[PDB]
Amino acid sequence: FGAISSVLNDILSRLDKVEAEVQIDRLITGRLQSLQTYVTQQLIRAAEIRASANLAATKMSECVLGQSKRVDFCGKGYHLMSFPQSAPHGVVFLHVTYVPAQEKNFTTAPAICHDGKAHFPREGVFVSNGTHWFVTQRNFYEPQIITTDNTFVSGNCDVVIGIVNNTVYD
Amino acid sequence: PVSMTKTSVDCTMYICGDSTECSNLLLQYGSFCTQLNRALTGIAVEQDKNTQEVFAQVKQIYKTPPIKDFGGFNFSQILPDPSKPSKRSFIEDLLFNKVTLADAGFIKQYGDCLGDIAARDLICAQKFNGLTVLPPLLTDEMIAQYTSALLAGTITSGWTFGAGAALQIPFAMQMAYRFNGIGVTQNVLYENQKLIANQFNSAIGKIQDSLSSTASALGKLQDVVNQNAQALNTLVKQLSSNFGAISSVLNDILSRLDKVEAEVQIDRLITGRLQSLQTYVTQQLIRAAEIRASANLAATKMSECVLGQSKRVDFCGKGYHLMSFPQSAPHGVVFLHVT
Amino acid sequence: PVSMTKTSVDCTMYICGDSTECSNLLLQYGSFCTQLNRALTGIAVEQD
Amino acid sequence: FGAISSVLNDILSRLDKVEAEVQIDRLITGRLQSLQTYVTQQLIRAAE
Amino acid sequence: ALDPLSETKCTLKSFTVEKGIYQTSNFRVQPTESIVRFPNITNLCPFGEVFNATRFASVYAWNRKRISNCVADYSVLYNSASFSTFKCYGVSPTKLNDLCFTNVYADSFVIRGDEVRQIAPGQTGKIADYNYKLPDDFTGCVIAWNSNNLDSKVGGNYNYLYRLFRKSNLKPFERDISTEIYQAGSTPCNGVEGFNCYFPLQSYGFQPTNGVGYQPYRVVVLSFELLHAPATVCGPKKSTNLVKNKCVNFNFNGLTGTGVLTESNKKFLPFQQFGRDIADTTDAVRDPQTLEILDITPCSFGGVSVITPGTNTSNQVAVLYQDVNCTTWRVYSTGSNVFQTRAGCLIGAEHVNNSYECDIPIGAGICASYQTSQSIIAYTMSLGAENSVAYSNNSIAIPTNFTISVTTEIL
Ligand SMILES: *[C@@H]1O[C@H](CO)[C@@H](O[C@@H]2O[C@H](CO)[C@@H](O)[C@H](O)[C@H]2NC(C)=O)[C@H](O)[C@H]1NC(C)=O
Ligand SMILES: *[C@@H]1O[C@H](CO)[C@@H](O[C@@H]2O[C@H](CO)[C@@H](O)[C@H](O)[C@H]2NC(C)=O)[C@H](O)[C@H]1NC(C)=O
Ligand SMILES: *[C@@H]1O[C@H](CO)[C@@H](O[C@@H]2O[C@H](CO)[C@@H](O)[C@H](O)[C@H]2NC(C)=O)[C@H](O)[C@H]1NC(C)=O
Ligand SMILES: CCCCC/C=C\C/C=C\CCCCCCCC(=O)O
Ligand SMILES: *[C@@H]1O[C@H](CO)[C@@H](O)[C@H](O)[C@H]1NC(C)=O
Ligand SMILES: *[C@@H]1O[C@H](CO)[C@@H](O)[C@H](O)[C@H]1NC(C)=O
Ligand SMILES: *[C@@H]1O[C@H](CO)[C@@H](O)[C@H](O)[C@H]1NC(C)=O
Ligand SMILES: *[C@@H]1O[C@H](CO)[C@@H](O)[C@H](O)[C@H]1NC(C)=O
Ligand SMILES: *[C@@H]1O[C@H](CO)[C@@H](O)[C@H](O)[C@H]1NC(C)=O
Ligand SMILES: *[C@@H]1O[C@H](CO)[C@@H](O)[C@H](O)[C@H]1NC(C)=O
Ligand SMILES: *[C@@H]1O[C@H](CO)[C@@H](O)[C@H](O)[C@H]1NC(C)=O
Ligand SMILES: NC(=O)c1cc(I)cc(I)c1I
Repeated sequence: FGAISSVLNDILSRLDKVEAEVQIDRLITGRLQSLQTYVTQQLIRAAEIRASANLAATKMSECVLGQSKRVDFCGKGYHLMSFPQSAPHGVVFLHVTYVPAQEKNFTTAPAICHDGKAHFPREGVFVSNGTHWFVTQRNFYEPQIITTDNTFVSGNCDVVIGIVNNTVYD
Repeated sequence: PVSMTKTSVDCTMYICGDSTECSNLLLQYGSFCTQLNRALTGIAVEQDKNTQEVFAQVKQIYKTPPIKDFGGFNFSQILPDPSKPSKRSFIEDLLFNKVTLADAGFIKQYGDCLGDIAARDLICAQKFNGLTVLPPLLTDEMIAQYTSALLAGTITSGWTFGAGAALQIPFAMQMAYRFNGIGVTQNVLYENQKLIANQFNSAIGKIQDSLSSTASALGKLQDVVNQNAQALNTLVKQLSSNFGAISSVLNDILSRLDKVEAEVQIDRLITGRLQSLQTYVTQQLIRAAEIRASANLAATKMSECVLGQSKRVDFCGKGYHLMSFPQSAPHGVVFLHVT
Repeated sequence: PVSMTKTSVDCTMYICGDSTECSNLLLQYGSFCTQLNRALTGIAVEQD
Repeated sequence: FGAISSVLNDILSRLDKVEAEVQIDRLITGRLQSLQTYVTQQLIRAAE
Repeated sequence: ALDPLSETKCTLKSFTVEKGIYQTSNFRVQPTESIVRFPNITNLCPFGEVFNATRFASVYAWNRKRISNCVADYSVLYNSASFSTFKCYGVSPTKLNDLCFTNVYADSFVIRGDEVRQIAPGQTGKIADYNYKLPDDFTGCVIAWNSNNLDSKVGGNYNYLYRLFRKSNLKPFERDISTEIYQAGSTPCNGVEGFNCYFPLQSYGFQPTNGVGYQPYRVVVLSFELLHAPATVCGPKKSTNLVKNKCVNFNFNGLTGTGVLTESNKKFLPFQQFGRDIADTTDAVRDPQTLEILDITPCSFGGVSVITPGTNTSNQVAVLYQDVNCTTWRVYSTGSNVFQTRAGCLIGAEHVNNSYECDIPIGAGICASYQTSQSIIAYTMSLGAENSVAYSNNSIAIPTNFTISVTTEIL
């Protein structure tokens, strides 16, 4: 730090009080600056660690204590649950999610015209297997016969773009 | 804002320039320069890390469908156009135009800075004083490609590509599902499909007009750019401080003083310039923490507003959130929140 | 907590008080006081 | 801060320009370091 | 300094380097030659007129002589001149031969042997207060030598006078030659000496048998400025030719440095010799001989990075010069493999047209990897797989199955 030596013992051994005072002052200033730099870096890293810990606490609240509907907050896919595990200076979250596997093409329609009225699924999507029209949930292919219980009527058939014609069978 | 300027400092060149005596005296410090460079390297790595988290959420590049039949909805304005040399959208072109970077590129040859241009060009002075700017790992074209892939996944598959295995769906049915999500029966979507498409197109045109006008509205990214440039220019300007020495120029001290007498002046100058570098690095660390928080928020918004429909109030715009569209911008991302 | 106390520093008054010789000597630094005041002004604006 | 006194008035009263210059420089460096530390801590607390 | 890999090893303070890219020191350019540029002056400085003068002035009426257009070769004083005191303040003595001095003034007088200590910037006493005061920021050299063999008389030499009883202390470099009667008491004088009224000037004794403290001493104070103005007094340094457009060490009127000198469009005013930028560095200089303005540019410029696969894997390295076309070049070593990516010239790495995941981030969309004969390969990194969503206005994709996926997040 600009002093004749970095060792206080050498300076005190070869210099008297007055001459060694300036060297010791230089060393003190340098080492105090080093300590201040270390403490500032520690403060910045502590702020970053605090942000990470706040995120971890939020994830434990929302992924472990409940089922989160936020996308990609508790893993990739539709979040089912999460399990915490302790780790040195941290937490590991095992995110059990639901991932669609085997997609299949289907012919769909926004609405179906039955008796001059437009019908809608109100829970899923209309699909066709070439000849007949069923209604199925969006995340899993479970076709069901289109009845009045899984559809609702709204207006006429001349307003919906893409409406198709299908006869409801008892 | 997503990322900030990545910088590197040659401490020997900044503190001592081309003086061998000053370099020999600075060798007694040693570890402080390494500490400063390690902090700067961490910041530079974190910048590309932030960019990767924000824009590389999906590792599966979906490019634009050719038909572009989305039930009256017009996305040719936020989708890329092949006519432009850069495959970026027109709105992305506006955003690129409205943010002015410090330098056009990241390579400035010695011949360009040779002569009187060194004293007039800020970048030339920064480079001659040991301050270098590192380019981002992801180019603007690559970020535009990531944004285009996200847009194509949102338009063609909706929310499914955010959970993997993008499932195609007609856009009208996707809008009906989103209407059901915001608590409105889907028939309202179908009975007013023309009106909703026209309103969306008009809002896109209003964004057009707002960005193409003299109003900037992109001050957040320009502030980051200006802050980095100001920090570098302040670092350059602080070399004129004497720090208690007889002069702020090492050459004058070495010319008028012998080794012993010049040693104390060079030590004072070294201490002052090291303090300046430490202050710059500390400010860069604080700004990098702020930029990292902003980039984490941007990544969360891309996950929850673009890859899905968020039910959090005022998280993806004002009103009941329907969807969002990402757009690349210099050192940032612009979210178009359709509510 | 939402906001903290907004502060400003007159570096010449803190370092030198009312000494003219100290002010003249401090003029050789100059930019560091401006940097400190710019950071403090940024904090004060961020509070509001 | 390594100076003979922490008061500028005492140094200016007992020392001439040349001799007091080094003491005032030491005091200026120390007080500038104190201000810089305060501003850095304020920046960190403002981020929090 | 053997190679940038060894520089990286020294920077990391280890003998092993992990895979990655590391910033090294900026591209250094060493000076090739050294040039000295002084104005052509042949006349020797009037050392005889100053130090060999037959008569010296009194301290209260100290003489000031201008020195200009001469070579300050003080070694000529070695043969005949012996100096008891020689103290320089604004300049180290050993540098006096390599410098040019701006406004040289020689102040000559004679004092007592005991009063020589009073010729200093911050001294008090009779001479320092009432006769001759040096400024606190004095730049120059004080020279004093015993002159008992010249200024002493057997009966007593009373021709040398000093000022006593002055009302106030003299300003620096101020001369007072008034002979008004000093009023010490409350009774005011009327030009007559008596009681509390004294003549302000008193003569030294200066006898050959006086003690060394009361023997005459001749004092010459040389005052000048350094490295700020044209200057016309220079040391005994021989000038060389002017070398331009090349990294050289330069000595312009005592101002030493290293850089490249180019012809400048700046128009210096007649009183200006040096030009300085925002950082107070000398970036322009007027040639003392040709009177032309030259811009000075630092030799070192450009960032350098080293890409390594890890010393445990291979000793091969690639070098990235971040401010260069691979269009001699500003490269430490060039051979065979040059790619010229954005972010600078890349030397020592092969280039392929394929795209892979990033391994070592070079930047600007370019990455590097140690791949197979193993070698470093530079490529454009891939953003991911490319496909098409089979979009249609009446087609949907619905999952017929599902996968229960468990993933780990570390915080
Ligand atoms: C989608 O919007 C673009 C505008 O960005 C439309 O292109 C405009 O078309 C009109 C006439 O059709 C021209 O007068 C404008 O100059 C065009 N603007 C451009 C090219 O920027 C485009 O027609 C719209 N798409 C549909 C299907 O209507
Ligand atoms: C609901 O709002 C829409 C849009 O704000 C209205 O549609 C506009 O109606 C005005 C007449 O008041 C026309 O001049 C505009 O051309 C219409 N816009 C479009 C895009 O068609 C609509 O009338 C309002 N009321 C209802 C019942 O829909
Ligand atoms: C320079 O001259 C001025 C004026 O002649 C001096 O100031 C005078 O000082 C005497 C006592 O020292 C006072 O009695 C007068 O009233 C002062 N007059 C004015 C106009 O100030 C001053 O002291 C001189 N400076 C030096 C260094 O000799
Ligand atoms: C005649 C006036 C010349 C003015 C020269 C100006 C600046 C050059 C500096 C110093 C020259 C005088 C040195 C006297 C002592 C020499 C060394 C010795 O013998 O111990
Ligand atoms: C659906 O059909 C398209 C072509 O029309 C095809 O590319 C796609 O793979 C099909 N999807 C499935 C799940 O088979
Ligand atoms: C469609 O499904 C119905 C009932 O599931 C079945 O009877 C019919 O054969 C199917 N048609 C085709 C083409 O698969
Ligand atoms: C899809 O578009 C075609 C246009 O060729 C149209 O004939 C058809 O009715 C549309 N179907 C739906 C469901 O919108
Ligand atoms: C459905 O029925 C309506 C009313 O008869 C008719 O106008 C329309 O063409 C029919 N659609 C199809 C696809 O046959
Ligand atoms: C000074 O004078 C002496 C005697 O006259 C002479 O020997 C000497 O060379 C002179 N020195 C100079 C520098 O003129
Ligand atoms: C000497 O310097 C003058 C400048 O005053 C210049 O005009 C002249 O050419 C120089 N002579 C030589 C021989 O360099
Ligand atoms: C190198 O210079 C050439 C001019 O011939 C220019 O085209 C190129 O852009 C420069 N290098 C880079 C990385 O831009
Ligand atoms: N990951 C890579 O970069 C890479 C991988 C393989 I396998 C082959 C090659 I050539 C490369 I350049």
